[PDB]
Amino acid sequence: MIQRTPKIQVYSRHPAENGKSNFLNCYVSGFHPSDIEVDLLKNGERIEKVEHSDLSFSKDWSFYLLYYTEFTPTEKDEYACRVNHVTLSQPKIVKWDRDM
Amino acid sequence: FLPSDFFPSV
Amino acid sequence: GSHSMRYFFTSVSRPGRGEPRFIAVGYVDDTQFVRFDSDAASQRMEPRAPWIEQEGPEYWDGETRKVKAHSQTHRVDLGTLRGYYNQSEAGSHTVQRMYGCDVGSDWRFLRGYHQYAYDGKDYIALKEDLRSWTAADMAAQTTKHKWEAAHVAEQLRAYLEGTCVEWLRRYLENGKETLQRTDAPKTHMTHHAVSDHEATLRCWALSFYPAEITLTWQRDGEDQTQDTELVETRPAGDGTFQKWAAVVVPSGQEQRYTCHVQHEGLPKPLTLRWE
Repeated sequence: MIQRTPKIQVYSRHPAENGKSNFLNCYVSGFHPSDIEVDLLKNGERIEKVEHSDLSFSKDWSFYLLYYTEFTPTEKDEYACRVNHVTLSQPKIVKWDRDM
Repeated sequence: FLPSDFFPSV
Repeated sequence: GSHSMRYFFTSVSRPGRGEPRFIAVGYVDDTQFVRFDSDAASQRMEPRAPWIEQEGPEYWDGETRKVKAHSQTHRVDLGTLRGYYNQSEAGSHTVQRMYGCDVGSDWRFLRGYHQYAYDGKDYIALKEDLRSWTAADMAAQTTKHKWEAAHVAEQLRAYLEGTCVEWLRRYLENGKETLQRTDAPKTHMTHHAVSDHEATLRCWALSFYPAEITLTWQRDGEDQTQDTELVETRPAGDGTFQKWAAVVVPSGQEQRYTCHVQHEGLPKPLTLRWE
């Protein structure tokens, strides 16, 4: 049946300044079915309090979810999102870049 | 504001 | 500006023990105002926007009542559909339904629509005349003949053209301060040196609402659809959206590239350059 892989974007709500709190977002969109695992990471370790939007979909029936957590960025701390879906053989991890 | 279930099943 | 009210229903079967997962979300333009999740504690329609929290218990009892009635209609559907597609009881399946109404800037009805899907593909949809149906598969055609007999289009039209647009106008004035307000994009450019002779020029549009935005790059006055990377509009997480458009520029010639931002809250579009 239809299986389309998630598009993934990891970014911040506000411009990323060190020492100032912000929200790390991971937006997964364009996938089908709805079953997806999305985790946010700080230096490899899984952030515990990660919330997300309520399931909604686009006009071509693909789903989208926004996962978020509060985080105060630093210059030395490395953050990333790990996403897993049936369409993936092994989880797609994408690193947070402050310029994207 | 929702409609009711005038939708029969498939 | 124009406005829309839409409802998105997602029912996913969990073959093995109980009931399906049923998610229902409601939106006025790009602002979500309510939800129902089959596995949530309350078992009620919950407020997801401040301006709807001020609604009556009667509203919340009516909407909780309708949305779970809607849940059960979809529960029967996943089985019936499985029958229609001669599928096993071992596999998980998904039904999606979306309906809504569009109102113009006069708050006078524009369009109505209802589309339904099985496993991420089209199943059946109401046409733009709010009278006829588009059946996809032969199974979808059996559903067409049922709904044709039960006069679903005649009932549905009255919803899209009547009580949808009415309650939408109501939401608009009740949540005026947010809903009727266009947040214009906060633009800015950045420049990263890709190498000694190339650079990415990235044009940003942040904290804007509604989600519609046309971010376009051009060179010397003509469009630059080539070497543009355009990401899809994303939520910032506070109800505004974000987007960027980037172009790879040969060094020393950034002056000829202009980013062009069109959004409902800009009287005239923005043209920003790098210098």
